[PDB]
Amino acid sequence: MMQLDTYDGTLELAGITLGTATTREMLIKGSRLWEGWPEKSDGRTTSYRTIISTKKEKAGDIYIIADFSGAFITDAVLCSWRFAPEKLMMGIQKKVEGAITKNLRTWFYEKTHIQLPVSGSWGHIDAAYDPHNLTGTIVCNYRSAFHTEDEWRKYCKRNNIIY
Amino acid sequence: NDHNQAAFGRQWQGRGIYKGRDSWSNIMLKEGDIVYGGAPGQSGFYFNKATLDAAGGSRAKLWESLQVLPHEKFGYRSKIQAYRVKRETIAGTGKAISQDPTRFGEGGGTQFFLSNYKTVLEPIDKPFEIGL
Ligand SMILES: [Br-]
Ligand SMILES: [Br-]
Ligand SMILES: [Br-]
Ligand SMILES: [Br-]
Ligand SMILES: [Br-]
Ligand SMILES: [Br-]
Repeated sequence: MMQLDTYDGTLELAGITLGTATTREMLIKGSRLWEGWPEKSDGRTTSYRTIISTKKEKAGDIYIIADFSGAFITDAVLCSWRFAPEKLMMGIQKKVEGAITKNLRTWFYEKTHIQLPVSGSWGHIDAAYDPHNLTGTIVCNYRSAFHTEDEWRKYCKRNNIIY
Repeated sequence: NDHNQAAFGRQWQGRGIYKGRDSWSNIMLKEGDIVYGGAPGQSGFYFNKATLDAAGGSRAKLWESLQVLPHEKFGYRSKIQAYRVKRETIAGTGKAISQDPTRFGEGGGTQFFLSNYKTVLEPIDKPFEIGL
Protein backbone atom coordinates (compact mmCIF):
# COMPACT_ATOMS: atom_id res chain seq x y z
CA MET A 1 0.00 0.00 0.00
CA MET A 2 2.57 2.70 1.07
CA GLN A 3 5.62 3.70 -0.96
CA LEU A 4 7.75 6.70 -1.34
CA ASP A 5 9.90 7.42 -4.41
CA THR A 6 13.08 8.90 -2.87
CA TYR A 7 14.36 10.22 -6.27
CA ASP A 8 11.34 12.52 -6.91
CA GLY A 9 9.43 12.79 -3.61
CA THR A 10 6.19 11.01 -4.70
CA LEU A 11 4.14 9.30 -1.98
CA GLU A 12 1.53 6.67 -2.80
CA LEU A 13 -0.88 5.43 -0.13
CA ALA A 14 -4.48 4.10 -0.06
CA GLY A 15 -4.69 4.82 -3.83
CA ILE A 16 -3.79 8.53 -3.33
CA THR A 17 -0.70 9.97 -5.10
CA LEU A 18 1.05 13.00 -3.60
CA GLY A 19 3.86 14.33 -5.77
CA THR A 20 5.36 17.52 -7.09
CA ALA A 21 3.16 17.51 -10.26
CA THR A 22 -0.07 16.64 -8.36
CA THR A 23 -2.74 19.20 -9.00
CA ARG A 24 -5.87 20.00 -7.19
CA GLU A 25 -7.94 18.20 -9.89
CA MET A 26 -5.74 15.09 -9.60
CA LEU A 27 -5.88 14.79 -5.81
CA ILE A 28 -9.32 16.19 -4.76
CA LYS A 29 -11.47 13.40 -6.30
CA GLY A 30 -13.33 10.03 -5.81
CA SER A 31 -15.78 8.99 -2.98
CA ARG A 32 -13.12 10.19 -0.53
CA LEU A 33 -14.15 13.08 1.75
CA TRP A 34 -11.65 15.88 1.27
CA GLU A 35 -12.46 18.86 3.40
CA GLY A 36 -11.04 22.35 3.53
CA TRP A 37 -8.63 22.51 6.47
CA PRO A 38 -9.15 25.35 6.99
CA GLU A 39 -12.16 26.22 4.87
CA LYS A 40 -12.17 29.72 3.51
CA SER A 41 -15.85 30.91 2.77
CA ASP A 42 -14.69 33.05 -0.23
CA GLY A 43 -13.72 29.72 -1.80
CA ARG A 44 -9.93 30.46 -1.52
CA THR A 45 -9.28 27.11 0.25
CA THR A 46 -5.72 25.87 -0.30
CA SER A 47 -5.27 23.13 2.37
CA TYR A 48 -7.36 19.97 2.53
CA ARG A 49 -7.71 17.07 4.96
CA THR A 50 -8.66 13.44 4.34
CA ILE A 51 -8.80 10.60 6.85
CA ILE A 52 -8.00 7.04 5.65
CA SER A 53 -10.06 4.44 7.54
CA THR A 54 -8.03 1.26 6.59
CA LYS A 55 -9.15 -1.97 8.36
CA LYS A 56 -5.52 -3.29 8.25
CA GLU A 57 -3.44 -0.48 9.86
CA LYS A 58 -2.44 -1.22 13.49
CA ALA A 59 -1.59 2.46 14.11
CA GLY A 60 -5.17 3.54 13.27
CA ASP A 61 -6.77 6.04 10.89
CA ILE A 62 -4.27 8.10 8.82
CA TYR A 63 -4.77 11.89 8.78
CA ILE A 64 -3.44 13.60 5.63
CA ILE A 65 -3.31 17.33 5.03
CA ALA A 66 -2.29 18.55 1.58
CA ASP A 67 -1.41 22.15 0.68
CA PHE A 68 -1.66 23.78 -2.76
CA SER A 69 0.01 26.90 -4.29
CA GLY A 70 -3.14 28.75 -5.08
CA ALA A 71 -6.92 29.17 -4.78
CA PHE A 72 -9.53 27.82 -7.29
CA ILE A 73 -7.36 26.73 -10.20
CA THR A 74 -7.70 23.10 -11.24
CA ASP A 75 -3.91 23.10 -11.97
CA ALA A 76 -2.54 24.54 -8.68
CA VAL A 77 0.44 22.28 -7.66
CA LEU A 78 0.94 20.60 -4.28
CA CYS A 79 3.61 22.48 -2.29
CA SER A 80 3.53 20.36 0.92
CA TRP A 81 1.75 17.55 2.69
CA ARG A 82 1.87 15.74 5.98
CA PHE A 83 0.39 12.61 7.49
CA ALA A 84 0.28 10.43 10.56
CA PRO A 85 -1.67 7.47 11.91
CA GLU A 86 -3.91 8.33 14.88
CA LYS A 87 -1.95 6.31 17.46
CA LEU A 88 1.35 8.04 16.65
CA MET A 89 0.13 11.60 16.00
CA MET A 90 -0.74 13.11 19.41
CA GLY A 91 1.39 13.66 22.50
CA ILE A 92 3.85 15.96 24.28
CA GLN A 93 7.40 16.10 23.01
CA LYS A 94 9.59 18.82 24.60
CA LYS A 95 12.49 18.96 22.11
CA VAL A 96 12.73 18.85 18.30
CA GLU A 97 13.66 15.16 18.58
CA GLY A 98 11.87 12.82 20.96
CA ALA A 99 9.56 9.84 21.23
CA ILE A 100 6.83 11.11 18.90
CA THR A 101 9.16 11.81 15.97
CA LYS A 102 11.24 8.63 16.67
CA ASN A 103 8.09 6.47 16.72
CA LEU A 104 6.87 7.99 13.45
CA ARG A 105 10.19 7.20 11.72
CA THR A 106 10.09 3.59 13.13
CA TRP A 107 6.57 3.08 11.82
CA PHE A 108 7.39 4.56 8.39
CA TYR A 109 10.53 2.39 8.14
CA GLU A 110 8.45 -0.76 9.03
CA LYS A 111 5.94 0.21 6.24
CA THR A 112 8.34 1.27 3.42
CA HIS A 113 11.98 0.20 4.23
CA ILE A 114 12.79 3.94 3.95
CA GLN A 115 14.72 5.57 6.80
CA LEU A 116 13.69 9.26 7.04
CA PRO A 117 14.78 11.89 6.46
CA VAL A 118 14.96 11.88 2.65
CA SER A 119 15.55 14.85 0.39
CA GLY A 120 16.80 16.17 -2.97
CA SER A 121 16.32 18.96 -5.43
CA TRP A 122 12.56 18.26 -5.15
CA GLY A 123 12.14 18.86 -1.39
CA HIS A 124 12.50 17.26 2.00
CA ILE A 125 10.50 14.64 3.97
CA ASP A 126 10.93 13.93 7.67
CA ALA A 127 9.02 13.27 10.83
CA ALA A 128 8.51 16.55 12.70
CA TYR A 129 6.67 17.81 15.76
CA ASP A 130 4.25 20.75 15.83
CA PRO A 131 4.67 22.32 19.31
CA HIS A 132 1.59 24.49 18.89
CA ASN A 133 -0.75 21.59 18.22
CA LEU A 134 1.13 18.88 20.17
CA THR A 135 1.15 16.64 17.12
CA GLY A 136 3.78 14.78 15.14
CA THR A 137 3.54 14.05 11.45
CA ILE A 138 5.60 12.93 8.45
CA VAL A 139 6.08 16.30 6.76
CA CYS A 140 7.00 16.98 3.13
CA ASN A 141 8.13 20.44 2.00
CA TYR A 142 8.49 20.48 -1.81
CA ARG A 143 10.62 23.10 -3.60
CA SER A 144 7.41 24.98 -4.54
CA ALA A 145 6.77 25.68 -0.83
CA PHE A 146 9.76 28.10 -0.95
CA HIS A 147 8.97 31.45 -2.57
CA THR A 148 12.69 32.42 -2.90
CA GLU A 149 15.84 30.59 -3.87
CA ASP A 150 17.63 31.93 -0.81
CA GLU A 151 14.92 30.56 1.50
CA TRP A 152 15.39 27.14 -0.17
CA ARG A 153 19.22 27.25 0.07
CA LYS A 154 19.14 28.31 3.76
CA TYR A 155 16.64 25.54 4.52
CA CYS A 156 18.92 23.04 2.74
CA LYS A 157 21.91 24.07 4.90
CA ARG A 158 19.88 24.05 8.17
CA ASN A 159 18.33 20.64 7.37
CA ASN A 160 21.40 18.82 5.94
CA ILE A 161 20.03 18.55 2.35
CA ILE A 162 22.65 17.91 -0.37
CA TYR A 163 22.15 17.44 -4.20
CA ASN B 1 12.62 30.86 35.26
CA ASP B 2 16.03 31.99 33.76
CA HIS B 3 16.48 30.00 30.50
CA ASN B 4 16.91 31.31 26.97
CA GLN B 5 13.30 31.20 25.96
CA ALA B 6 13.91 33.22 22.77
CA ALA B 7 16.26 30.49 21.56
CA PHE B 8 13.68 27.81 22.45
CA GLY B 9 10.98 29.56 20.41
CA ARG B 10 13.39 30.00 17.51
CA GLN B 11 14.40 26.31 17.65
CA TRP B 12 10.84 25.25 16.84
CA GLN B 13 11.07 27.04 13.47
CA GLY B 14 13.11 26.52 10.30
CA ARG B 15 12.11 22.86 9.62
CA GLY B 16 8.94 20.85 9.32
CA ILE B 17 5.73 22.75 9.21
CA TYR B 18 6.85 26.11 10.56
CA LYS B 19 9.79 26.64 8.20
CA GLY B 20 9.77 30.41 8.50
CA ARG B 21 11.93 31.91 11.25
CA ASP B 22 10.50 34.78 13.29
CA SER B 23 12.63 37.22 15.26
CA TRP B 24 12.69 36.16 18.92
CA SER B 25 13.91 38.17 21.95
CA ASN B 26 13.89 37.59 25.69
CA ILE B 27 11.68 39.71 27.90
CA MET B 28 11.05 39.50 31.64
CA LEU B 29 7.36 38.97 32.34
CA LYS B 30 6.27 40.42 35.65
CA GLU B 31 4.46 38.63 38.47
CA GLY B 32 0.74 39.08 37.90
CA ASP B 33 1.04 39.59 34.10
CA ILE B 34 -1.77 37.96 32.10
CA VAL B 35 -1.21 36.00 28.90
CA TYR B 36 -3.62 33.89 26.84
CA GLY B 37 -3.52 30.47 25.24
CA GLY B 38 -5.77 28.11 23.37
CA ALA B 39 -7.58 25.30 25.07
CA PRO B 40 -7.52 22.39 25.25
CA GLY B 41 -3.88 21.46 24.53
CA GLN B 42 -1.86 23.90 26.62
CA SER B 43 1.67 24.33 25.20
CA GLY B 44 4.60 26.65 25.61
CA PHE B 45 2.95 29.21 23.29
CA TYR B 46 0.84 32.19 24.43
CA PHE B 47 -0.29 35.58 23.12
CA ASN B 48 -1.24 38.97 24.60
CA LYS B 49 -4.53 40.75 25.14
CA ALA B 50 -3.92 43.07 22.18
CA THR B 51 -3.70 40.04 19.85
CA LEU B 52 -6.82 38.48 21.39
CA ASP B 53 -8.82 41.74 21.03
CA ALA B 54 -7.69 42.24 17.38
CA ALA B 55 -9.33 38.87 16.46
CA GLY B 56 -12.78 40.32 17.26
CA GLY B 57 -14.16 36.98 18.55
CA SER B 58 -13.12 35.00 15.39
CA ARG B 59 -10.95 31.89 15.87
CA ALA B 60 -9.81 32.01 12.21
CA LYS B 61 -8.71 35.65 12.63
CA LEU B 62 -6.91 34.78 15.89
CA TRP B 63 -4.99 31.76 14.65
CA GLU B 64 -4.21 33.41 11.33
CA SER B 65 -2.73 36.35 13.25
CA LEU B 66 -0.49 33.87 15.18
CA GLN B 67 0.24 31.73 12.05
CA VAL B 68 -0.96 28.58 13.85
CA LEU B 69 -2.46 25.85 11.65
CA PRO B 70 -5.66 24.03 12.56
CA HIS B 71 -4.91 20.89 14.57
CA GLU B 72 -4.76 17.86 12.27
CA LYS B 73 -7.61 16.13 14.24
CA PHE B 74 -9.44 18.84 16.17
CA GLY B 75 -9.11 21.91 13.88
CA TYR B 76 -8.75 25.44 15.21
CA ARG B 77 -9.22 25.72 19.01
CA SER B 78 -12.45 27.42 19.98
CA LYS B 79 -11.68 28.14 23.67
CA ILE B 80 -9.20 30.61 25.16
CA GLN B 81 -7.67 30.41 28.65
CA ALA B 82 -6.23 33.36 30.49
CA TYR B 83 -3.12 32.66 32.60
CA ARG B 84 -1.40 34.66 35.29
CA VAL B 85 2.43 34.74 35.69
CA LYS B 86 3.31 33.38 39.18
CA ARG B 87 6.71 34.97 39.38
CA GLU B 88 9.06 37.11 37.31
CA THR B 89 10.12 34.87 34.46
CA ILE B 90 11.81 35.10 31.06
CA ALA B 91 9.66 34.64 27.95
CA GLY B 92 10.64 34.53 24.33
CA THR B 93 8.61 36.96 22.29
CA GLY B 94 8.04 38.58 18.93
CA LYS B 95 5.71 38.84 16.00
CA ALA B 96 4.33 35.80 14.23
CA ILE B 97 5.01 36.93 10.64
CA SER B 98 7.53 34.69 8.88
CA GLN B 99 5.26 31.84 7.67
CA ASP B 100 3.65 31.60 4.19
CA PRO B 101 0.55 33.86 4.39
CA THR B 102 -1.59 31.70 1.99
CA ARG B 103 -1.22 28.66 4.21
CA PHE B 104 -0.80 30.15 7.68
CA GLY B 105 -2.52 33.52 7.67
CA GLU B 106 -1.02 37.00 7.34
CA GLY B 107 0.17 36.96 10.96
CA GLY B 108 1.16 40.03 12.93
CA GLY B 109 0.13 38.78 16.38
CA THR B 110 2.41 38.88 19.41
CA GLN B 111 3.55 35.47 20.59
CA PHE B 112 5.28 34.33 23.79
CA PHE B 113 7.16 31.07 24.42
CA LEU B 114 7.75 29.68 27.92
CA SER B 115 9.13 26.15 28.27
CA ASN B 116 8.34 26.32 32.03
CA TYR B 117 4.63 27.08 31.39
CA LYS B 118 3.44 24.14 33.61
CA THR B 119 5.05 25.63 36.76
CA VAL B 120 5.11 29.42 36.12
CA LEU B 121 1.58 30.06 34.76
CA GLU B 122 -1.65 29.75 36.74
CA PRO B 123 -4.92 29.50 34.80
CA ILE B 124 -7.34 32.26 35.88
CA ASP B 125 -11.11 32.30 35.34
CA LYS B 126 -13.20 30.07 33.08
CA PRO B 127 -12.24 29.39 29.50
CA PHE B 128 -14.09 31.43 27.07
CA GLU B 129 -15.45 30.63 23.76
CA ILE B 130 -14.63 32.31 20.53
CA GLY B 131 -16.62 32.10 17.31
CA LEU B 132 -15.68 31.05 13.79
BR1 LIG C 1 1.43 1.69 16.56
BR1 LIG D 1 11.42 15.36 24.08
BR1 LIG E 1 15.59 20.90 20.73
BR1 LIG F 1 11.52 30.62 -5.84
BR1 LIG G 1 21.53 31.79 0.21
BR1 LIG H 1 6.65 32.70 2.71
